[PDB]
Amino acid sequence: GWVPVTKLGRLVKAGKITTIEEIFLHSLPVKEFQIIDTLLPGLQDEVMNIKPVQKQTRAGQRTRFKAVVVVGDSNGHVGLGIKTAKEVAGAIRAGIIIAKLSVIPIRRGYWGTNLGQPHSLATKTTGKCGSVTVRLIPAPRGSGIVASPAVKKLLQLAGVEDVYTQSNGKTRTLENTLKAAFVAIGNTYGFLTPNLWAEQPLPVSPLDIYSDEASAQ
Amino acid sequence: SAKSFILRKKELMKRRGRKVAKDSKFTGRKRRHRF
Amino acid sequence: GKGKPRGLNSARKLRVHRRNNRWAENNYKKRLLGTAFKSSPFGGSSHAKGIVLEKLGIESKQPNSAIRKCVRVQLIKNGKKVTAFVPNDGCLNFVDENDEVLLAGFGRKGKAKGDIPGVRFKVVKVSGVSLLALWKEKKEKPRS
Amino acid sequence: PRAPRTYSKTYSTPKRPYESSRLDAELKLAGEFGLKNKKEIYRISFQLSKIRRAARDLLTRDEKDPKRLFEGNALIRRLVRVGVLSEDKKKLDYVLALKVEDFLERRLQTQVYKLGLAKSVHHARVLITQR
Amino acid sequence: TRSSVLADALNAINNAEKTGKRQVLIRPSSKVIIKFLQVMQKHGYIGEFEYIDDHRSGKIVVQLNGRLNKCGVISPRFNVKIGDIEKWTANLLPARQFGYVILTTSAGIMDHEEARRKHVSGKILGFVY
Amino acid sequence: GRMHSAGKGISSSAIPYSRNAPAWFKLSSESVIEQIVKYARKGLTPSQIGVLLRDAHGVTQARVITGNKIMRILKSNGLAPEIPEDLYYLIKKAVSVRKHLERNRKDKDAKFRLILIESRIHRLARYYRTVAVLPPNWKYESATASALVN
RNA sequence: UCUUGUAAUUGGAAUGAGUACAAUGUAAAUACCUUAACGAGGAACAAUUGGAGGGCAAGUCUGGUGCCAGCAGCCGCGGUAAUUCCAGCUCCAAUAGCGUAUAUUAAAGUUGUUGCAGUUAAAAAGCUCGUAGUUGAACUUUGGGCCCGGUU
RNA sequence: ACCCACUCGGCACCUUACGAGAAAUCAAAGUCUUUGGGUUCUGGGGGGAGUAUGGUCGCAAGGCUGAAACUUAAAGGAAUUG
Repeated sequence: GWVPVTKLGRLVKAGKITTIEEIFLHSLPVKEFQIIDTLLPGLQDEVMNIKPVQKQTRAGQRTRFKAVVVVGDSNGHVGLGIKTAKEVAGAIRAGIIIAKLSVIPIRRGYWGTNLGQPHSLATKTTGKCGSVTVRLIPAPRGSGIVASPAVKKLLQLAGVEDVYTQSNGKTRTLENTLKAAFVAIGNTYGFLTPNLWAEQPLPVSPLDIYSDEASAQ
Repeated sequence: SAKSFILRKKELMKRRGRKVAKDSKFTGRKRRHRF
Repeated sequence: GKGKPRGLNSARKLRVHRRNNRWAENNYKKRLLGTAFKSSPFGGSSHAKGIVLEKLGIESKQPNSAIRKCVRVQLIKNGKKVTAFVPNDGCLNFVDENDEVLLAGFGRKGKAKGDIPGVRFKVVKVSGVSLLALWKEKKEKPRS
Repeated sequence: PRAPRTYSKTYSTPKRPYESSRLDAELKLAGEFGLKNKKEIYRISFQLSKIRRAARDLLTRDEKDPKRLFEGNALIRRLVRVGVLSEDKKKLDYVLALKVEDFLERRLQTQVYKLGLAKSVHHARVLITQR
Repeated sequence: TRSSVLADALNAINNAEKTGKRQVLIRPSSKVIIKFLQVMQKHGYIGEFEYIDDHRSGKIVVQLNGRLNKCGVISPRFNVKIGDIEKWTANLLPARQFGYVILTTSAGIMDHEEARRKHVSGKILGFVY
Repeated sequence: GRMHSAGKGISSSAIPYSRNAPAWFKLSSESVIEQIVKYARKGLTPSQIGVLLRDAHGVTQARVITGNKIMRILKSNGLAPEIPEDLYYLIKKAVSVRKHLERNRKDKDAKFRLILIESRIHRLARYYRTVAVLPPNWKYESATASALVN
């Protein structure tokens, strides 16, 4: 029974938008989570970490639960969710919420020649978070993912098929490696190739033309 | 102090959020006898 | 930048600087000084053989104790005296005085392992038979 | 002083020996094909890695290179004549896409079971061993 | 001092592209800098560059257009045997297709694909992608 | 920056973008040459002749009006000195500061500045004998430098 | 109504480890290849080596021994810096092989040319001059037109 | 002498992160896994140890260069919370 609460919610409620590439094309800021559930189904989830953290007060010791979760349906769309809350169910729920708020698309490609349904990443790419550098290297067909099982699970949820994964730093901290991998896959989407050198039509941000049923009530 | 060490380090992965096998009367013993 | 010379005709300084820095290793200095052939209790050997000089009643604690003893042995080729942790209990009755035991390391590539301070050898064989077979009642220790 | 007889081992144990996914996949393969141990899987993986390395450093070579043409055509001919690679997949990026059970299908044991005559894989192995 | 003017030119271009400028000023100018920028302009990585001629050594003003991730020099100029050219790419390129490593051969200053087509080799000069 | 100090100053002269005949000159091409020869016969150094020409006679620089540099002009008529100008001034400065040091023996700053000046003299003399302007050895020493300078 | 498992249930099949007429083999023999005859019903013709908090795959098992100024009172309970004191059960991995010791290589970017680090974690000479060594601004025929023929 | 504007070369200062870093913080500690402007010096877990010995300088005090045997699973730094 979700109701449209923003301009994009009213845009998706009538079903006039059918692809996420328009959101990711003109750099549309995402405000709510229900838009990606009502627009894309099959978003499978898998909890990565639940830990009890503490905050010390004058008299008490308030224990929070931190939830780290990943989201991705089957192909090139990855979101990471980090949350600290009061209860395990609430922490998991809000982590999935912020995971849907943090969905980033991925551009996959070919390690070799341009034949048969792209499998791997197009560029050598890196990511860093707190003295942990996670590197991603394209690999040939049938190589699979050679990485830590957390990174392997994240990359299998990504939809990529063959990744060579070198890593450096103190890699035992799970959160630093996960965030390094997240900023790495964001980087390899953001990288500029000559294939993006053809002159795009550069549309006129159709939120302008759809503003008369997407405005306030 | 082997059992005490295993019980003390046994609680950390609960704090750090990793699965830990539940304890019983097999913890601080020579599981496999020596030569 | 980055400290080191980088020019194309500058291989000699790289060579000599690498050689001095490699002399500030730990394995390189232990290997090229011939440290194991002159100073190690073994002669750089994987195993060795020795004469049981003494056995001492070394327990972990006082009377409520763990029976984990060691013997003191003198080598055949070097003549140096070392000490060795014997295996699991029940093997102490096998190891008597002057038994010609055969020793190996303990597991830290040349350092002591375990909660016994200063013991890095184990009695692999006694009287030229075994400890595993002798403890499992498979073979028996020959007399004298 | 007789001239030496060259030998070589034909399998390679995995680097990480205790991981659940690889162990269960290996047991899946051994159960479905009826294998004595893991050494058959290791042997197939070893020679498939050899084939894949040859295919990789031929694909790195520039196109119309005579060495690339000769060795690639020989490799594709050999893996079609064995019967692992299909008739419609005679390329190099397609021989990079080969899998272990594709090789394990073409054994005599699996082929004598699949052609009738054996009614099981373990009965097929016992039937073969007994001449 | 300016042991390499090509290094300083490439650093100026790289920082100006990182900041987002449209124009970058390069001083001093050289034959090799002009040829490096000509290879870039032919491949379309930079825009249009024009040579201000004072009597000393000149200046260059480069009209950028984005679409340049990194350009860099390799120093010292190692001699590159032909059969090792691809090895160089695998050490300083993201993929095997896009991006070019630039060589100076006795047939001129050219990217590695043209060097492979002409069957020439020489000294490594730098990379662009 | 500077060779023997920490400074990084850039004060210099900026030659204009022109190599032909300023329009207000319209005087001659050899009268300036005979002025140069007359000034050199008076007993001047090429830089002093240049500063006198540019401050009095409107010669912007002799390299464009005459077609040759001043020291080249003095070489053409046999007015060249024994040792070049900058080496001569460095040697004279070294002699003066060495006399001041031998009069006041406790001045350590003058010792340090002597070491700097002799280092500069040695580097300049090595340059001069490399291109064979000085005699091929010329062996500069402290005492005979006095008899070398005047 | 078609597909799997269990069992102190039952049935016939098949074959080599071996025992060997013979023949091949071999300088002569031993063995391999072939084969007349014999050769499987479970303690037969019986597979071992390591390990089980985490590393790392596999126990919310069982019994016994020794101590307690702790409860009970001769049944026992709990604890036991007994680093488990001793045995058994169950489970996991590799398998005619498996374990241990030493050395070396990889992981190791803890030798770093690729490819380390030097404010505070190891580490910038107290400062300057200076020989070898290492390094060193820009410029000198570019551009245009002519044909022919090579490779897709 | 002062004020206003510009410029060169200084000692510095306040804010910020396009960037960097373990962090404190940094216009350099930036332009570095997307790793190469030139060039010197130095370090490779902690004790033993700036110790022994040799060499050399100094009248001396001492300075410069400077180990190994053995031993250990730590040692250390940056912030938060009381």
